[PDB]
Amino acid sequence: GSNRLVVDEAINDDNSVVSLHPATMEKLQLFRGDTILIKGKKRKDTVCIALADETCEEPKIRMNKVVRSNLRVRLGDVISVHQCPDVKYGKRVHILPVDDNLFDAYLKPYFLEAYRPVRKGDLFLVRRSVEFKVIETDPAEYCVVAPDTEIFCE
Repeated sequence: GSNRLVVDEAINDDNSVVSLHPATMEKLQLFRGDTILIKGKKRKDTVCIALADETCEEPKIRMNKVVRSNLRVRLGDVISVHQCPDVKYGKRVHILPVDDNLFDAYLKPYFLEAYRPVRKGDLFLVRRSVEFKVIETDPAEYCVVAPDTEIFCE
């Protein structure tokens, strides 16, 4: 059908997850847990994991604040989504602590077996809680974090 969706508040705060009514999912030929590149404003864009959600309105998409900012979109704006099958797991992900191993007393937990999707330039949070700017990825665009991925930053 249409690939444009009206932004809405998320109940789940996982910075890697957006939610879509299950009709919307199937109209876009998405499966639970797939990876979609959602296009935002100022030509920003991110990769997320798509969960189905009966509480989400069809012409909408539930996404948390960390995503919103990464897409620079307010509650009530209009994103577009895309199938992103070309993604593979990662090798070198560089993560600069924005606010300025104890580095990995926050970061290793957040990525442990989580298999989270990363895009060059994202900002994200880990619960005290810290923000992190992925300033380097191995495919230079987007990559997932397998248990053999290198988080070679403080």
